Amino acid sequence: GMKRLTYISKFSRPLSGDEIEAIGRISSQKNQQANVTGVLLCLDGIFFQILEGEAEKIDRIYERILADERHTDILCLKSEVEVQERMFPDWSMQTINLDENTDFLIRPIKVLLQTLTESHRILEKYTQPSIFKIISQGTNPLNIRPKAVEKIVFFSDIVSFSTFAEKLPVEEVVSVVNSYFSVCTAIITRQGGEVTKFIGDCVMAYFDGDCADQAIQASLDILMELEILRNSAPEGSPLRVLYSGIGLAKGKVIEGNIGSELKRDYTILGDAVNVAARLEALTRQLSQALVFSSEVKNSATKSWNFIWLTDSELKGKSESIDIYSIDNEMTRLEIARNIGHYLERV
Amino acid sequence: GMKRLTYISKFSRPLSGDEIEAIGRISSQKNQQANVTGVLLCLDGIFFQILEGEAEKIDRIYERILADERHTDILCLKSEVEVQERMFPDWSMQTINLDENTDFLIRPIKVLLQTLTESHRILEKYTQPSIFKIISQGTNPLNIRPKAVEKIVFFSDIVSFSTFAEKLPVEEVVSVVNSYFSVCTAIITRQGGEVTKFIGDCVMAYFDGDCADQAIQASLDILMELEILRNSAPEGSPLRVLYSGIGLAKGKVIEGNIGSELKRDYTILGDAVNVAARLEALTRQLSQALVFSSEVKNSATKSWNFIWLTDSELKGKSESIDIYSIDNEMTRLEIARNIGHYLERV
Ligand SMILES: Cc1cc2nc3c(=O)[nH]c(=O)nc-3n(C[C@H](O)[C@H](O)[C@H](O)COP(=O)(O)O)c2cc1C
Ligand SMILES: Cc1cc2nc3c(=O)[nH]c(=O)nc-3n(C[C@H](O)[C@H](O)[C@H](O)COP(=O)(O)O)c2cc1C
Ligand SMILES: [Ca+2]
Ligand SMILES: [Ca+2]
Ligand SMILES: [Ca+2]
Ligand SMILES: [Ca+2]
Repeated sequence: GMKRLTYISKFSRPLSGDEIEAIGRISSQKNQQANVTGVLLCLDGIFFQILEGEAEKIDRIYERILADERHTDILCLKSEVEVQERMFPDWSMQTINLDENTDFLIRPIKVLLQTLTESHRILEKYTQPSIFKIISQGTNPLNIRPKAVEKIVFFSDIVSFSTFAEKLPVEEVVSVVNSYFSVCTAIITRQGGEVTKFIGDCVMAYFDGDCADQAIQASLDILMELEILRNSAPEGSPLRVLYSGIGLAKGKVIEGNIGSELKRDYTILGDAVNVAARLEALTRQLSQALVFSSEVKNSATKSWNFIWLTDSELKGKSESIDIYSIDNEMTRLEIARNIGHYLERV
Repeated sequence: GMKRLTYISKFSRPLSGDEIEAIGRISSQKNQQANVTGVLLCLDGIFFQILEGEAEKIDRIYERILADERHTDILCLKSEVEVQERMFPDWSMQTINLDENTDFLIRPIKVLLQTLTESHRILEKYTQPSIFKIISQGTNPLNIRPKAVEKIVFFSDIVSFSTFAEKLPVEEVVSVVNSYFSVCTAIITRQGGEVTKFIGDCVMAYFDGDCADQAIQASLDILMELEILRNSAPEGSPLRVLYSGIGLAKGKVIEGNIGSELKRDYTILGDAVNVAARLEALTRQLSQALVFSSEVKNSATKSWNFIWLTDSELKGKSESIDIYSIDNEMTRLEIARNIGHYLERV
């Protein structure tokens, strides 16, 4: 059946009007051979494209388009599955270069398009990466039916964050937290997790319920990167005393259209506050940078060097759960007093 | 000096092409008298408008436009202060009805505009209301300089949320949490607070540091509305056993461009996790639906019926703070066992 994608992208490099003409002419030739139709517009370094045709052919062309080095920041705004008729039946690929168009009525429209796209790019930064994935799969996020799914939940925090905020100017605190968040988000994403929110200095993320190995690997990689960061920072850098505690648990997450008219969310983990606070307490109490429950340990498939540490309570239920870590050089209140002294004289 | 606003809105009711023509012609006449210029476009029940002129005149016209009943859901996409020249010097108000336009090149552009606007409306639901306010004030949220500001922080949660998730189908859990979030968000917003995030079943919100009375009033109103909700729900409704604990504290919030390339936030309250967990523990330990610190109590100006309850620790620092509530009929583990029995047989 027929599929129609709409996406926007950014010129990765300046492109002349003749290069854009060539892109359109090659696309028209290739699309004609594939029975694909659509339209390509450019304006001030932005591409807009609509492609329609057999789902199979569309997905293969779009993969090729994703790899084309001449644009970047590809965002699919809309994916329509089960499309009934073509919008552009006579256009294998029609190319409309708006930079070159001087028509009277199109001038205000170009301003509007530019403004909508730019506002769209701002909003893209402040939205959960996971809404865009639902869109790309062809569903309106506001119309998802609720579902409960087991996840591995990741929480990490900054040791003695309050000391940073007390001892450094706000711009330096923000530089520290942004380095932290950048390290965590990059590694979690590369291991297939999704960061769902920042709660103060705490990063909250999900992994699929059978992806314990990926969650553990991501945790170890974060610890290794922070060690590299502390060692390699300039003399006197506040980054030298950036440490993190990480906890992993298993939870039942609800996915759906959650919230109010004023604010929506895609997912809810009930009592997230309490699980995170209990895991931060464990990492301090055990002086262990990584702790996780037996449920996480039992969902793993690789032969990790597990070490049993203690019993604890993670959910408000009075169930006593075994807490494990990984026994390696990395993982092998203390840090808080060191933090303050160092930050005092930098 | 000169200001230029761009906004989109939705037809509140169907409007004929002649009514849109009349809006444009009255606007052109009024704007000419005010030395304001711009353009108005409509497409499939959406208005787009750009207005430019003296900041003073622009703000007064825009107020009038906000009150016009013929459209709703006004969203300012861009506000430019210190505008150097006019984009539409010869158009007091030019009206472009895109529904009526059959031009060859404009047809794909209408599709694109529709898709950008619709995707924009989805993203609007999932974004902090506060980014839109920064935009309306004429600043790019990604370019704000970091600032530390004292706030009253509000945390509320659902008593025994886990029992709902254990005993009810997921669609009913979502209906319960959405009723909760809707009540909280409406009342906090009406009292001038901003909801910044949902953390599981916990609502996190800010009030200005000298707006303790508004935070306390909002808390009391939420408790009163939940009581009305429990009493007025259908027989057997899970809403009959929806209860909330609320805690208020004072904190130093950092506002700025926080996060990573993959995910941004506007504000960070360090150790938010720990303050919220400690306040939920207080509401259960004291069997009091509303607790707040002495700092909140001392920031209030009205003659509230304060009652001292206990000492507690809210920040990880070993400082012992007096905890207060309000002594009234409303505010005057217990509920958890009742919850489970009721939900068991509904
Ligand atoms: C904005 C943009 C849109 C494109 N659209 C199409 C298209 O619709 N169809 C197509 O075959 N190639 C399109 N291309 C080019 C592909 O990325 C690729 O370069 C081209 O199809 C050559 O593919 P090949 O590796 O099979 O030779 C587009 C490229 C860009 C930058
Ligand atoms: C989409 C839309 C755009 C409007 N734009 C303008 C405008 O640019 N200038 C203006 O004076 N009135 C504009 N109006 C109408 C005002 O809302 C208001 O009805 C009109 O200015 C009459 O104002 P009055 O109360 O002073 O008579 C617009 C109305 C709508 C629905
Ligand atoms: Ca912390
Ligand atoms: Ca045990
Ligand atoms: Ca709770
Ligand atoms: Ca005391």
